[PDB]
Amino acid sequence: ERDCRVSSFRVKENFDKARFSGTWYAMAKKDPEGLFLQDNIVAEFSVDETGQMSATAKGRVRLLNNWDVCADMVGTFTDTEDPAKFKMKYWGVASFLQKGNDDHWIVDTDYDTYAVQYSCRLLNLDGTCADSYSFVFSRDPNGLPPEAQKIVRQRQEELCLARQYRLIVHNGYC
Ligand SMILES: CCCCCCCCCCCCCCCC(=O)O
Ligand SMILES: [Cl-]
Repeated sequence: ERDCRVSSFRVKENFDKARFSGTWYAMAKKDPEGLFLQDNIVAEFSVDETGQMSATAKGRVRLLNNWDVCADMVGTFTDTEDPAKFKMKYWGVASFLQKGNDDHWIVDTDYDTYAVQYSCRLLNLDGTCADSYSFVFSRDPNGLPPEAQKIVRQRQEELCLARQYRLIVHNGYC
């Protein structure tokens, strides 16, 4: 019944870059193929005088054969016609860390409590996503309040992802 076409997904109306700035803690993540960020994931968003948004991120990533490593990542966002949909160019401070360019959608936020992020890296031929990821962020590293949690689960469902998230732990690893 429900529409899982990416073109159908609602995003944050009149998204406000300035209100979104600051520290966000990742509480949950839906992983893409070849996942990168594992846990202890903390993002820092900024915006400059030109209205350009950027971010940094810290997190554990496990390179294969079980090598752990606290990644330090950088992101810069190019605006689109939709104030909540961006193109994110990202890279690591270390050259060998993953780089690329993903869609970056702010699906919902209230700025001071919760945020839901979404990226489809590759579409199916029917408009659904073939390879997606999503972060749920909290301003409080101890988690969301119940009201926010309930809103977020709804958004997760609307993205057709609700069954596919895992919790992100924060234990000072970085
Ligand atoms: C959306 C994450 C926070 C955005 C902050 C950008 C900092 C670099 C972003 C790195 C993108 C790589 C994370 C997607 C890959 C993954 O986690 O599986
Ligand atoms: Cl579920």
